Amino acid sequence: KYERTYTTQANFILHGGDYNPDQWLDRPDILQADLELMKLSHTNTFTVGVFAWSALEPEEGVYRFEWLDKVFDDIYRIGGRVILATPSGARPAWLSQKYPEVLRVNAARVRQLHGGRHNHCFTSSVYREKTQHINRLLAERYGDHPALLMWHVSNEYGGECHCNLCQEAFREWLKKKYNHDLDALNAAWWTSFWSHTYTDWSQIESPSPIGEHTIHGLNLDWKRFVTDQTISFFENEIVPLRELTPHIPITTNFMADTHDLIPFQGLDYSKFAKHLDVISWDAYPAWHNDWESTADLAMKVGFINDLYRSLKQQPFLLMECTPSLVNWHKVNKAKRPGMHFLSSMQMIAHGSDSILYFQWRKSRGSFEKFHGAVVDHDNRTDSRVFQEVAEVGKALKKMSGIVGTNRPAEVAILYDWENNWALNDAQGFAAETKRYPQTLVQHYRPFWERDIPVDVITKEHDFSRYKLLIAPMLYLVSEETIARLKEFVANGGTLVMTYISGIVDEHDLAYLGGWHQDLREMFGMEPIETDTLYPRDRNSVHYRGRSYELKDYATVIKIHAATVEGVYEDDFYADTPAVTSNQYGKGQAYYIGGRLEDQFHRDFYQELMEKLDLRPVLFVKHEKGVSVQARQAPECDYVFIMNFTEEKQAVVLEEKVKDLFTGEEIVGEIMLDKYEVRVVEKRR
Amino acid sequence: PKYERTYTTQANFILHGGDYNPDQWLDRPDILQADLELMKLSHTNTFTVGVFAWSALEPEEGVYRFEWLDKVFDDIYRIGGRVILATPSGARPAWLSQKYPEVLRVNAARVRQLHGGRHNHCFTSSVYREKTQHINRLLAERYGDHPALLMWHVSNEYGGECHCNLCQEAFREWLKKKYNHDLDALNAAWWTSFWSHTYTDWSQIESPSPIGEHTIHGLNLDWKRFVTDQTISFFENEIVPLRELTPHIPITTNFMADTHDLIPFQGLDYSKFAKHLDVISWDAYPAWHNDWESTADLAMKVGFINDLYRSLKQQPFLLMECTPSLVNWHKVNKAKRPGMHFLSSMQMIAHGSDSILYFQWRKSRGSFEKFHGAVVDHDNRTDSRVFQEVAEVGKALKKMSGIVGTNRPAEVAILYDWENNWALNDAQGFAAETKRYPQTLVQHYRPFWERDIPVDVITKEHDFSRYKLLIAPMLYLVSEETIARLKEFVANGGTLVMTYISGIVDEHDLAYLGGWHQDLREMFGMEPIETDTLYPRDRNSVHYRGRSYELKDYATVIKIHAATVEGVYEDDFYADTPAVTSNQYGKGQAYYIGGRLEDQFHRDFYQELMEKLDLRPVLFVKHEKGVSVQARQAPECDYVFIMNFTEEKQAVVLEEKVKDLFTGEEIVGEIMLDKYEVRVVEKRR
Ligand SMILES: [Zn+2]
Ligand SMILES: [Zn+2]
Repeated sequence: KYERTYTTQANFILHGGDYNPDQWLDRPDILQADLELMKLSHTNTFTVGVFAWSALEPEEGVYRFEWLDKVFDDIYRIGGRVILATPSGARPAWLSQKYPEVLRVNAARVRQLHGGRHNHCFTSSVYREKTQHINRLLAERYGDHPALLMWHVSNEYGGECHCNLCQEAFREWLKKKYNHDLDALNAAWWTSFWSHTYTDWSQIESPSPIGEHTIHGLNLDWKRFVTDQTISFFENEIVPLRELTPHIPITTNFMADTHDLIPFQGLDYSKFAKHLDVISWDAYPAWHNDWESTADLAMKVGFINDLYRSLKQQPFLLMECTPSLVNWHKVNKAKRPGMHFLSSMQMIAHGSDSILYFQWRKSRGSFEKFHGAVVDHDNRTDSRVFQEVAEVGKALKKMSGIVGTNRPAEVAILYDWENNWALNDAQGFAAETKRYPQTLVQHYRPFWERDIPVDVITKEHDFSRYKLLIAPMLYLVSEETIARLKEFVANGGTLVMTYISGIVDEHDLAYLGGWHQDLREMFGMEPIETDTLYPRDRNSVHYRGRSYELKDYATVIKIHAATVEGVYEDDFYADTPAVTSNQYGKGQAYYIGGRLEDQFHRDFYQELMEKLDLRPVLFVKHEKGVSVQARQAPECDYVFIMNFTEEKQAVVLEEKVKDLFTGEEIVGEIMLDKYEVRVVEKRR
Repeated sequence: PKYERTYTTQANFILHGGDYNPDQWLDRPDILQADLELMKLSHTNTFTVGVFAWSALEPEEGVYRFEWLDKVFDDIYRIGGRVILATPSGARPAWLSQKYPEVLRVNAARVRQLHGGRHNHCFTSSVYREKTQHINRLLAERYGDHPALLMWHVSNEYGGECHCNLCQEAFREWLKKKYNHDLDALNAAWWTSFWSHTYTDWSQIESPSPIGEHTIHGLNLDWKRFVTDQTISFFENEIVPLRELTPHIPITTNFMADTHDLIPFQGLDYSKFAKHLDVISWDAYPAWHNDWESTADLAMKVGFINDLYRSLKQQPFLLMECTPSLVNWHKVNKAKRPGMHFLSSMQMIAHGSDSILYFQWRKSRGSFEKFHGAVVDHDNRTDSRVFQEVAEVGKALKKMSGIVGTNRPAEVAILYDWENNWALNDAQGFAAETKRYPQTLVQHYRPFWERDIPVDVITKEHDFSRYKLLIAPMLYLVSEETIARLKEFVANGGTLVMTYISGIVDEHDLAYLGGWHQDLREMFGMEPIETDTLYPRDRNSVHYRGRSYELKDYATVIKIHAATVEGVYEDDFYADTPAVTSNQYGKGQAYYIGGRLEDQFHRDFYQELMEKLDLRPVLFVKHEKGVSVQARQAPECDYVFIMNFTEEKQAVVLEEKVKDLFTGEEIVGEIMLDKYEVRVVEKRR
């Protein structure tokens, strides 16, 4: 099909980002300069009002919208658009002072004072009332303004409250979940252990470092409630948005948890996604760090992109990146010349219809005054950051055909938030080596190196759309999910699972009496022991004429109908099966019993690539470090050839294509400089 | 004026002794008797009494026990000694905490503390201000005219903060004064529009907190300033009766360094506190013989702090505390090796101290510091190596009374700023672990120490014009006013050196807008446009005077105007662009060093400045690295200390002849120094 699917009314790639004139109302000269600089930076879309509550309502019921009126008209006049934010991300001081109930109580049951941001009690009726009301005012005043493009609801939702109100909300939530049956809750959580059985709903409290933290069922269900109540707060926020502005798409900005760029762990975005119109996220890779290559980092970014793109199977919106550096890393090193362009192109390549920044103009003071922005304190255009921002903008202006385009994949990696939660909470294995999302990226690596399109999906997605489904460490899995995987393989799908998959149900309750019969039958084997190793421990697995290094985990395997593809070579399970395959119905299922070195995954997945005919959208010959990614329109392929190394790289096109920017025809060998990106069109 | 002596106390001798706590031994007249005899044998003469003696002075409220202290004053006087009398506010009795809980601190997390420890009173409480002032008054009434009384030791190691509602209100009143009750001004200064933090009533503003607001830099900064001010106010309150009843008695309080790298104490702005004291005094606990640096590097750090604290009031300072052996609270409590105590004491005198004072005289039998070093061990022996080396120091000091009150003018200044330290440390940016501001200053001190060139480490509260060479590294925060002073300084012939991450931010931690401040741009004939922050494994290099020098941590991209390019970067995207610049401005010169460069760079750079400006030691002595030569100057003569801070024999060469202050022997030419040996030498002017 390849039919374009737009997420906003914009038929151009958005460029710009967080704009905060509310910090400059006393500086009209700066405000005027902004418009001209926006034109010079080729930016067109600005996210306004994320923390402007005290600017909009300096005193309770006393409103000041005129500065905002003016910002709307001015941005419209230069041909810009506004992404309007609701301001719930930071309550005014007056509000905390008059309504203390909006201040959080943390898990150690300490009531917080006013300060910071993103930290309201998510249950408080007052904060729900106020936020919905100011949202209603905003939607009334600006809803049909021609500059408006999208709603940016709150900012970076996350965190928890453990106040009395929240305790009660949690009790009600549990009553709904377990159908008011305390026996069912007790059974699910296995509270007979350490005499924790609850005999009244009133007894149940959120987990705490000074209370109860030894009940996994309580811990998991608490995380679930935190997600549901967050989403509830959001719905309450958007009621006036849906009533008065049904024509305006709604998003909220997702995060990656620091360093490894893993999915945000504080909220189940797979559940949140269903409540949004378009997915948006905030990406802050620590480019040029000294513990990994540029390629590894880019590969991680690519993975997160494939995840947030896949949530709604439609273009996503990069809501935030820094055009230079951040303020809050251990080392706030700036992007090198070329790296900003490269990173931006990579966002487009994995499905983004925007390049948006935090921030437009560096705050003169306070916590993020040294966070990167388009415009430095010097107010110069004569700046490498500003110039490279302008170059990205000029490029995007030529890429409007890519807007709304999709990019189907034959390969999916299954990720599961609740599984991540339950696995991290589990007392077992080795705390420091569980590393679930990182492991997923290790299975992503061979496909990234081969430029094979991947979806990172959740159990909410249709499995059958794929030739290959990879589910590492699916430790927590429900019988429903199991049944769907069973169906997937039986109908012809290829399924790969690993060590520490299928241990536990959705209650974190161990599956009893051996492996679940469906898994045992699909895989033609079953795990009987997980061997957890110390850091210096090693094993190896011999596979296709090669011995591959094993660290961290091994699985003793009992064979039923399965073929043994590889074996362990040391320890008490030396020469026992380590890697298996099994024909099940029209499909196949592979078990990888140990954590093996990169080359193992290269060689193992190469076989499935050949067997299942997994190809890149457009083949490009290149060394490691060069990423080729594509987006597909009905009449053409758009292909990004990206040099994520600090060397020149020779690449080869086997087919003629057109440079998207210059029009130039191109085929054969070409040279990319360090961080160079070529964007090409190939006619279909 | 001409090198004239300036005496800080009535003593014409170098104080030797330290904290004396007979209040812990009142049931042991044998120990108190032995104390006096051993005081004679150790040649100690000055003792700090009463530092934690409140509970001994007022065992219950309104019930006093001064007789034991009377006998202490008389007894110490009898054997020819003096008393530094301390006020006891350093630790309140348990009855006081119990009856008046308002004196207990509320920490940053808003937890009320229980009674215990020390140094930890609420600095706002009217009750504690009144009780401490009153007992101070009883003390001055009773001992003020006693001949043994030498100096007041007000409280002990001031430090810490309180966040109780009393303190919140006092902070609010402080802020109203500072900003002229103008909430717009406060909100503008702190940039509170960011994250919707704008305050619409003074009652909303509270101190920063781990469970509240810790993301507003201006609030954090102003809170530290208020902590300093409120501490000083408490001090003034303490000393009211001391001024009334004993105006002729000098007042001090003991300062600290902050652990490991011996950096200036970070808890209080001493450049502000110094103005309130008659004399500066401080407590030195270097971790001698540690396994991570040479004895020479540590000694250099110590000398840096000495230069700082001497320079605060540009007069001799008083070493109030050091250990004659080991301490109790270090991760590794290693004792001084034989000779090291003598050496370190001499170093203290050489950089300006008119005292060698210990903590403590006699080891505590129990509690937290029962294993802290002291002159007298638990065995009460004079046979002790510690006792003997203390005695040797005493014997040496008795021959050194001519050094008392001598000063030591320097032609080189290093500018340090407490508020800059605060603001740079709190800032979100650069790299947390590599900012290392005070350490960096020590890096710039290093070549001058290695050349025995006298250095003042000054604050913006000082006359810049008195120096040839002013070194102000990483002056991230700086006011318009200080900038103007710098400008004048260079214009009238001053030579100024600044570095990366200097002049970024004003006194509100508000970023200077629109490029570098005009005055600085003009002065240096260049401007910084980008600060490159590097990862630990990252490296660069600067080519300068024909050599490559290694760069780590920070680089600065530089735009040239009138300035001469002296050195350039050699790698990364700013390769072959300027890293080191010089610029003539009016009668003076301004140098900018763009990157953080290895030791040898500073050696060569500053060597050139030393030749250029004719920077010399007071007396040249030829020696290898790790021998420190430092001097004090009298009208009639120079007193020169030649100190071997290495663990080996050391050949040293005097070109002019001098007289050994201990033996009278005239010496000249080569001299061998054994390990840790000091030579104290006199040269007639
Ligand atoms: Zn709550
Ligand atoms: Zn207080």
